[PDB]
Amino acid sequence: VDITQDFEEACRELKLGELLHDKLFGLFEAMSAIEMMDPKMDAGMRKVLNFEQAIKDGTIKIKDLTLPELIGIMDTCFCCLITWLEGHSLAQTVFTCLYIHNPDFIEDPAMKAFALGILKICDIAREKVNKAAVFEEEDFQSMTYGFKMANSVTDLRVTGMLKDVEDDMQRRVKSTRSRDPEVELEHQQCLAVFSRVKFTRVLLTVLIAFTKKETSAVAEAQKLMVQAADLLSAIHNSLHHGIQAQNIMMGFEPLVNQRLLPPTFPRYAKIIKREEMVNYFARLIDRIKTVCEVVNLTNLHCILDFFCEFSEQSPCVLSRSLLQTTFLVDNKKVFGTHLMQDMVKDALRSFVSPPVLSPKCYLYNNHQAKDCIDSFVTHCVRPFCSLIQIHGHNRARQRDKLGHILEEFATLQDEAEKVDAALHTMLLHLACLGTWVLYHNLRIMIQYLLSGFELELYSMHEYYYIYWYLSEFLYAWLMSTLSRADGSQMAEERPLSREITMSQAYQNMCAGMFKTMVAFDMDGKVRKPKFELDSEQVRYEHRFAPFNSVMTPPPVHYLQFKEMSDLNKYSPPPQSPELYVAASKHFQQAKMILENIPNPDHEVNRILKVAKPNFVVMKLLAGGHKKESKVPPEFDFSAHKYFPVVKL
Amino acid sequence: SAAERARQQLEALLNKTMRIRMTDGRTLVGCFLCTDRDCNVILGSAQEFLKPRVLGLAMVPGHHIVSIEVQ
Amino acid sequence: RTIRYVRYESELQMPDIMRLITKDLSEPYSIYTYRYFIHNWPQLCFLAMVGEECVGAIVCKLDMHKKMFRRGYIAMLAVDSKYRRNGIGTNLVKKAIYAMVEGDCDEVVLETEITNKSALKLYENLGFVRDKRLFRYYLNGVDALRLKLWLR
Amino acid sequence: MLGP
Ligand SMILES: *C(=O)CSCCNC(=O)CCNC(=O)[C@H](O)C(C)(C)COP(=O)(O)OP(=O)(O)OC[C@H]1O[C@@H](n2cnc3c(N)ncnc32)[C@H](O)[C@@H]1OP(=O)(O)O
Repeated sequence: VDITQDFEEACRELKLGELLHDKLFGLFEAMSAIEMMDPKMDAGMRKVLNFEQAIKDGTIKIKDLTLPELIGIMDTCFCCLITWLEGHSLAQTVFTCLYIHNPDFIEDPAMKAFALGILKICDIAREKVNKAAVFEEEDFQSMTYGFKMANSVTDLRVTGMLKDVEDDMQRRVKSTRSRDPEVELEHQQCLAVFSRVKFTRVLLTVLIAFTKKETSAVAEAQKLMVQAADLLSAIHNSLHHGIQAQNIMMGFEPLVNQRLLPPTFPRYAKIIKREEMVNYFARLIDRIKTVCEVVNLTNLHCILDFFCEFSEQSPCVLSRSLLQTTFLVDNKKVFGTHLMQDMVKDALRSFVSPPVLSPKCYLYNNHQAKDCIDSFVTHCVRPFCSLIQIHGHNRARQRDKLGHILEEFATLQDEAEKVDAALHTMLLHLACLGTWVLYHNLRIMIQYLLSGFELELYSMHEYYYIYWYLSEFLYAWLMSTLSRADGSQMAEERPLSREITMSQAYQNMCAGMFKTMVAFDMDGKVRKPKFELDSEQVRYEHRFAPFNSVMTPPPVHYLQFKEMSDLNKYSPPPQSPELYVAASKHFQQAKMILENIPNPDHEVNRILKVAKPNFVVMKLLAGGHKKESKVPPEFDFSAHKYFPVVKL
Repeated sequence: SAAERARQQLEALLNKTMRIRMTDGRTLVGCFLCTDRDCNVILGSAQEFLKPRVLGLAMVPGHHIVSIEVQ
Repeated sequence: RTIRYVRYESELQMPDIMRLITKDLSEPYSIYTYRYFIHNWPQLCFLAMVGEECVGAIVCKLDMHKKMFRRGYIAMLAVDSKYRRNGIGTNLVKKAIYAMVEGDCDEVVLETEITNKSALKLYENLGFVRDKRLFRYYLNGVDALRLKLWLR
Repeated sequence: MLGP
C-alpha cells in the first residue's frame, strides 16, 4: 500500500526542528547515515558484465590472444597488484581483471598461468600480512570479499606451469633470434612476454620461499632477487608494445564489483600509471633483498638495530610483515631454531655479563639462582616481542605505541632491580640487569622523542625545550649507562665503541641545536603564541606525560626544568654571541667526532651533511649578521629527519 | 489536535517496512526510524536493489523520493 | 563593513551554515551531522553575519571521553572566500574557546588536512599544539593532523 | 574537518 500522500502532508506539519525517533535513537545512530543522494556518500552511484556473462557475449577474449593484448593485460594486472599492495581495497583494484575471477575458464596457457601466479602471490601476501598483524586500520585491506584465490592448485604446480609457459616461449624467442620489421616486432613482443612471465615466477618463488618453515630457503631467494633486476630492466624497456587503456582496457571491468563494496563511505582508489610500475617493483625487490639478510644476525641488539634501520626507510606494508614473520616464524621460536630465552641470555652476557650467566661463577650451578634468573628472563621475553612488533608498525603509529610500552618496561625495570638485589644478597654484580633495562628504556625514550621531529609534531617555539631533554638529561643518562655497561664488561674480563661514538655525536648535535634555539629566542627571532592563554607549564607537562610512568630516570617537571636550563645561573648571564659560539663549538665537536670514526656508514654521512652547513651558518651569524632582523629562520628537515639545517 | 493526531500516526508508522523507491529507483526497503519537517527519511538495515546491498542507515532526502510504501 | 558575531538561535540559520561548510570543507557531512552538533550543544555554535547574510560558521562539541577529562571538540570551521584574512575565523575560535572554558573544559582537539597551511598557521598563532599524525585519515587522501590545546 |  502507498502512503506517500498521507506521509508528506503529515511530515509537513512538524515543529521545524523536531524529530520522530521514539525512545532509543538520538542523533548518534543517526550519525554515519549514508545519504543516498550525494556523489561522495552513496557508494553505489557501457554495460556491467562479469566474466561468466562476458565469455558468451564475446566482448572478452579467452582463446588465441594476441601478444600486445597479453602484454597490456599483464602490465595492467601488475599495476592493480601494486595498487592493492599500496593499501587500496582488493575488490576495487586487483579483481577488476575479469580473468582472475575464474582462471579455469581461461584457455590460453600464458594468460591462465599468469592469472594463477597473480592469485597465488596475492594469497601469500595476504597470509603473511595477516600473520604478522603489523598493519593499522588504514594501511592494508586484507578482506577478500568472499572470493576464492587459487585454493585448488598447489603453489608448486603453479610455479611449474609458469616455468612451462616460459619454456614454450623461449623456443619462440630463439626461433626469431637474429631484417624484416614485422618479425623484429614479433620477437620483441615475445621477449617482453617472456620477461613478464619470468619476473612473475621469480616474485612468486621468492614469496614461496619466505612462506617455507626452514630458514635455509630464505637465503636461496637472493639469486632470484638478483635475476629480478634484469627481468625488470627488460620489462621496463619493453613497455610501449602492449595495448593501451581507454579510460577500461579490453578485458577489465572497473565496476564489476558493486554488490561487494562496503556500505560505508567510498574512498575511490586510483590505480597508478604504467610508467611508475617498474620503479615500485624494483624498490620492493631491493627491500626484500634487505629483509633477507636478517637471518644472519646472532644477537638481540643487532636484530633490534636492524629493525630500527629498516623501519627508518619507511617501507611498504608487505615488506614489514615479511620481516616480522621471518624473525618470528612461531609464537616462541626465533628463526625457527633458537628459543628467545637463550637469545635474551646471550644478549645479557654480551652486554653486561652478569655473574649468574657466567660459567665461572658459583651462581651458574645454584638451584635457586638459576630459577630466579630464568623467571626474570621469562618475564622479559614478552616486552621485547612487543617492542619489535611496535617497530614493525608505520611511522605515524610508532609514537603512541612507544609511549605506551614504557609502562611494561618500567615494570620490567622494577622486577630486574628486585631480582638483582636479591641475587647480590645471595651472592654475598650490582645494577647489571638494571643497567641493561635502563639502556633499553633510554633508547626507547630517545626514539620516541625524535619521532616527534620525524613526523613534524613540534612547533617552532617547542624546539628549545625538546632538545634540552634530549641533551642534558636523556643522552647524558644514556652515556652513563653505556659507560657502566662497558666498564662492567672490562671489570669482569670494543663492541660498544661505535654506539658510544654515535651517542656522543648525537648528544653534541642536540646540545648545539638547543643552544641555537635558546639564542634565537633571546634575540627575538622565534614566533610565540601571541594570544589566548596556554601556559608553557601545561604544554611541557603534556609533552612529557608518557615519561611519568617510568621511575628511573626520574621525570623532570616544569619547575625543575627551568632551574636546570636557566641561563641566569651563569654570572654574568651570556649574551646571544656567547650562545652562538657555544653552538658552533658543539657542531665542531660533533663534526670532529664523526670524522674520526672509521668506516662511515650511511647514517654518518647524512648527519655530516647537516653539521657542516649549520656550523658555517652559526659562525657567520655569530658575527652579528642579520642581528636586527626579526624574521623567523627557516628549518629544512630534508637533510636529516631529526636535525634540521638552520637556514637564514 | 490535528498536529497531535498526525504525530501519533507518524510515531505508529515506526518499526515497519517503509519501502522508499527514490527518484533513481534503488527500491530501498529497510525500516523506518525517524523523519523531519524536510520529509527526509532515515532507515535501518536497509537493502538497495538496483533498478541486495544491506546499507547501514540510509538517509533518503526529501527531494529524492517518489512514493513510499508500507507493508 | 561591520562584522557581527551572533550565537546560534534557531534552526532557521541551518541553511546558512550548510552552504558555508559545503562550499569550503572537503569531507562530506550529512544534514543529520549538523543537526546533532547544533541540537546537542547549541551554546558552542557561533556565526559571523554581515548585513543580512552569513560569512562565517564555527560548530563545536564538548563531551567527556573515557571518563578522564572533559574534552572539547571543534568540528567545523568556515569563512567565506571574499571575507577571509579579516580575523573572522580567529574571533570565532576565540569565542568557541571562551564558551568551552566557561563550560569547564579540560582540552580542545581538532583535525585538519596537513596541506591546509592557513589553518595550521592560525592554530599555531592561537596556541594550538600538534599532537598526532594520521595517514590517509580523510576521504581525499591528505594526511590529517590532530591539534590540541591543553588547558589543564 | 571531522574525519572518520
Ligand atoms: C575541520 O573543520 C577544520 S579545518 C578549518 C577549515 N578549513 C578550511 O579550508 C575552511 C575554512 N578555511 C578558511 O577559510 C581559513 O583557513 C580559515 C578557516 C582560517 C578562515 O580564515 P581566516 O581568514 O578566518 O583566518 P584568519 O582568521 O584571517 O587568521 C588566520 C591566521 O593565519 C594566517 N593565514 C590565514 N590565511 C593565510 C594564508 N592564505 N596565507 C598565509 N597565512 C594565512 C593569517 O594571516 C592569520 O595569521 P595572522 O598573522 O594574519 O594573524
